[PDB]
This record gives sequence, structure tokens and C-alpha cells, in this order.
Amino acid sequence: NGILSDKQLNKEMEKIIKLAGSPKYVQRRLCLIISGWDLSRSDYEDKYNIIMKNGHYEKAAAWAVFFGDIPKAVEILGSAKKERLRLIATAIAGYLAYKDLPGNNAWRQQCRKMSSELDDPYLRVIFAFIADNDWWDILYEPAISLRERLGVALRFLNDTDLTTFLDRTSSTVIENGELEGLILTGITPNGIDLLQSYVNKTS
Amino acid sequence: NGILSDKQLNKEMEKIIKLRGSPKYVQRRLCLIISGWDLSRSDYEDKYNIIMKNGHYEKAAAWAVFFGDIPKAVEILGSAKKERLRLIATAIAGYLAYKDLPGNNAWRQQCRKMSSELDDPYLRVIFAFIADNDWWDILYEPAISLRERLGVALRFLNDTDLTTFLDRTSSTVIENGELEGLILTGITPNGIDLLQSYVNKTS
Repeated sequence: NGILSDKQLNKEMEKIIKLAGSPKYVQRRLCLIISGWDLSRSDYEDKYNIIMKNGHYEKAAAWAVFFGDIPKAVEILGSAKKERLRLIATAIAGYLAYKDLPGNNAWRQQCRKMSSELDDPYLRVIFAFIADNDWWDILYEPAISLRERLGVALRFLNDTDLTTFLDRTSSTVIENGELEGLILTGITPNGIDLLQSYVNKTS
Repeated sequence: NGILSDKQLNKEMEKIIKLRGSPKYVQRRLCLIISGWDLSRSDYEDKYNIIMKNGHYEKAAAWAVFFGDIPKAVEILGSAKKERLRLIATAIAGYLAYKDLPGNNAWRQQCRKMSSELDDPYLRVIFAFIADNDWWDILYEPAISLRERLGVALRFLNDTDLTTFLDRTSSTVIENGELEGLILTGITPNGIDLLQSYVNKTS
């Protein structure tokens, strides 16, 4: 959101980055630096390997979809142990061709129902993104990480709607007192207000 | 096989059909009458309801796949209380807009791996047929009912393919002493040979 001059802050941000498709690309790079999402393809593959070693295959598949690589998500989730996960990966595999057919045809319907009824939040995210393709159903529920929601709102979003998402989420977290809002507010006086609401909620 | 006039036996078989595409259509209809498969679509839906009330949703979906109503199979498996059955319903639902495609698109690979690794034989043959639209991977599965295998072979396969399948299955069951070869061979001297092999095998 910006705020001794706009050109001065832009050039110092450029000299921080030196270490588009948008009018504000350096601000996006600063936001990715702050959020810890300034990563390359090798870094994402390393993160996939790390999360696979940690044992959260659902989180690995969710991160693979967050990056936008759905064949990679299918490959990651299919190379697991639990037959339940292999079935889930088999369901997700469908999308690799069901992309140019916008119409109710049961598969999307069953996927919406299963996204409603499953318990794992990452699998709920993965099905709600696979069926009825829309980023907004991913970045509004509080069941997943706010850092991940910022990662998907910074990589695939327009600057017109990113401001609306950031304003709505900040005005949510400040009055709700959640600690995850430090992503948006930082260690600022607004962060002190967030921590004050957190204290008033939890002690 | 048939085997004192050919016209007389054909006309009495036609009379038997009259009691209740191919030149051997009368013999195919007699075979379906013998095996107990000549049943209407409304009674097929009633049988679906009967098996659903019994609780064998895998058997109901196997019969639906056997008859060829894949959307009805997805509808049947989706109306189940088991999350594994719902995941299998979604995976089978990834087939309706997916038959007009070539192979090796990840989804058929996952379905082939599932059909190889899964334990339930009905779900095995469901995955096998849905992955590859051929019936030679279904007609030879030993862990399904030979009455059902005869039914799908009489419904779908051609004359030469049905003759080869019948010869292979009869020559297998006569030497192996399987009690379900009595459907193929009847209570005949060959049926007594089959029962003799069953006696020699089991006492």
C-alpha cells in the first residue's frame, strides 16, 4: 500500500530486489520476499521433497496445486502408500483433460460434494480448485495457512482484486485477533493492535 | 454347439423363445435364458435396488459396469456411506468424457495401477474395464462369478470371440473340476466328468 517520495521508495525497493506485466512489479517482489515465497522451480521441487519426507502428502499436493503444477500434484500424491491417497490422486488425475469442457457432468458435481464432505483441509482445497476452477474458493476459508493464501494471492491474481482481498483479510484479522495476520500487518502499531485483540481473546 | 434336422431344432428353439443381428441369435437367446440373464431394464433397476438394500455396492457397481451404464454406476456408488466407495465413484466418474482419448495420460496409468493393486475383484474389473475398453481383461478374471462372465460374453462379444472364450473356459473347468463349469456344460456326461474331477480334487 506504499506509505519521502514515490520514486525514492521505488528505487530503494529496486536496489533491495537487485541482490513483469504489472505496473507494480517490485512491490510484488517485496511481498514475495516478506512472505518467504520468492522461490524458483528447483526450490519448489526441494520443498516438495521435504514435505514428502515429512509425511504430509496432502500438504505436498496442496502446495503443488498452489504453484499451479497439477500433473506434478498427481505424480506426488500417487506415489504414496495409503490406498485412500492413491484413490484421491486418481480422482485428481481427471482434470488433466477435463479442462475445455465447461458443463455440469457429475464429475464436477461429485467433486464439489466430496470437497464439502472430506475432513482434510488441503484435500478440500485441492478438490475445490480442481472442480469449478476459481481461485476465490481457495483463499477465503481459514482452514489453511494464511501464508499459503498470500502465496496463491500473490502469484495468480490481478492487482485490482489483490487490494480488495488484502483489505478484507486485514480488516478481518485485526478485529478477530488471530496471530496469522502478522503476515499482512508486520511488527507495526497495527500489529500491536492485533496482538492487543489477541490478548483480549486468549490471555 | 447344437448337434435330427437343423431346421427342426431351429424352429423348436424359436418356439421356445416364443413361449416366453447374428445368425445364431436363437442360440444366444437360449443361452441367456439358460443362464438367467434375459431380464428387462425395469427389473434390472429393481435388482440394483435389491443389491443396494443387501449392501454389496461393489457388486451393484460391477453389474452396472457389466451392463454398460457407467453414469448409473457412478450414481449407485455415489449414494454410499463409505468414503472409499465415494472416492472410487469419483475415479469412475472420470471416464464419461474420457473414452474418446488415446492412452498414457496419467489417469489410465493410475487406474491400471489401482486395478493391479486393489483387493476387491469387482473393483478390480471395474477399474480394468474403465481404464481399457476391452473385455479380454474382464472375461478371464478368476475371482468373479462365471455366470456373470457368461452373461457379458453373450451380451457383448462376437461369434468367433464367444466361441474361443467358451472353448477356453469349458476346457479349463472340465480339467480343473470347478463346480461353476456346470453352467457351461449342464448335467451331461461332460457334467458328470466335471463332477468326477471335483470329487478327485476335494473328496
